[PDB]
Amino acid sequence: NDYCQHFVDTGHRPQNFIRDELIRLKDELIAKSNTPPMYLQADIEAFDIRELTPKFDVILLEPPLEEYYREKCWTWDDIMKLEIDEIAAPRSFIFLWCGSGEGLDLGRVCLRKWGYRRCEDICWIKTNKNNPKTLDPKAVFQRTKEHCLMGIKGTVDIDLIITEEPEIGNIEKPVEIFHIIEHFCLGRRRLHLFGRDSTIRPGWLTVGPTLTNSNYNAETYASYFSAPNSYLTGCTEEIE
Amino acid sequence: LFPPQWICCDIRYLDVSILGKFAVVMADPPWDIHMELPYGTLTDDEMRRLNIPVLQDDGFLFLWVTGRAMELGRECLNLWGYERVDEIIWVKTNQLQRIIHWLNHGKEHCLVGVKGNPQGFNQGLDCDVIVAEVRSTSHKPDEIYGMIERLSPGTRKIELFGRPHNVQPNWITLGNQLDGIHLLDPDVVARFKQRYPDGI
Ligand SMILES: Cc1ccc2nc(CNC(=O)c3cc(=O)n4ccccc4n3)cn2c1
Repeated sequence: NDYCQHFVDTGHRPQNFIRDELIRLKDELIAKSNTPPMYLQADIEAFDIRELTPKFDVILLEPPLEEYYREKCWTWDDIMKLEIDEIAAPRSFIFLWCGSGEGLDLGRVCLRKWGYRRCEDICWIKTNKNNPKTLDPKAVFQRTKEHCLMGIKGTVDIDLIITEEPEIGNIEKPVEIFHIIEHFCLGRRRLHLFGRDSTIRPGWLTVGPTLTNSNYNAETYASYFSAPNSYLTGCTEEIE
Repeated sequence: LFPPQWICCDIRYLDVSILGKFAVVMADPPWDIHMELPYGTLTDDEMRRLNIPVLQDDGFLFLWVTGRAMELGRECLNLWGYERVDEIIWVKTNQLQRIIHWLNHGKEHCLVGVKGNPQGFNQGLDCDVIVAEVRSTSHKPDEIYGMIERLSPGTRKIELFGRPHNVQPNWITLGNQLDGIHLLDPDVVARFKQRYPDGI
């Protein structure tokens, strides 16, 4: 069956027709290992980023692209000017949302500018089962996905998230991204840049301009990783 | 001359200028993604040095990529004078439509590049997601020839590093695993004898 042909005929994206041990232990191990959630309202353009410590094991980066509002927008100019390398740990990871436009290229420039190599290209593929629009000027095809780029520096899951397309002007990215990150067991210093009130999550630090409350205190935040907890993967039994 | 044509050759050494100009270029190149591959690979500079710019004036480039070819292929794609304007992903399934480094790969990428000003194309007829069953390994689904034909119907298309299953109407397949030469467009048959009087 040709599903590209079908889409041309019926409006149903080929992803509409994709169907669908127990690693539940390494889930209760994350849940116990998680720091209390910590959040901080900040205008990240105006904000000295070095004031965020300690150096993070994982950075999740979700800046508001103009393309998210088809119906403040950060350009890739603003994004590349961010001083990510100053708060990332020697051995650390980054997950960058890039949309489906120029960001698929510009975001790789960012990755190399902050000193990462891309290891994984994660695709959020949007089904339109509930409603079988506009095109970018340079777009050749209808864009039905978004890309989240994975980068590493220093020395179970699949690279696809399938959900239905969100309502116009909703901009959340699927929570499945968090599951994929946490199941890697990459450390417990996890920073979500440009998160919202709705993205706050145990085990994470959320910094964003739309946050309505703050509880961040660098000393308290550092106290969660002082010895004997400095090196935990996030997937281990706590030490007494 | 609408039916399949092809040229078994080394793509490094073949004078591509004889072949004219194409509305669409597609390549599934055997990238040296290391891993001591079971096939012959082209080195990064060999890929870099290919003579893509003489193939098109106004049209689209289709470039499969994987691993580090994602950044490299982007290099080659810009070095050849294209702008990456879309990116198709193929979701690999089985016969019952379930999906087959750090994460297990469920897809393969295909950069879409543009050159010049192309006019007449029906941009936006398909979407950037292909769902198709894996046949042999290293292969790529037939559906892409459907998408490309709708995009630019009746126009001349060239494939690079095509294998014999890649030969399609309106297309010219180049590659080193093909059965010889098979040329029907008289303009090409003429520029070929002029340039290759005794074969290559
Ligand atoms: C993903 C994938 C994997 C394997 C694969 N094999 C082909 C066909 N290969 C060629 O046509 C070709 C033509 C040529 O001139 N070459 C010159 C020097 C060295 C190799 C070489 N190969 C496509 N593939 C895609």
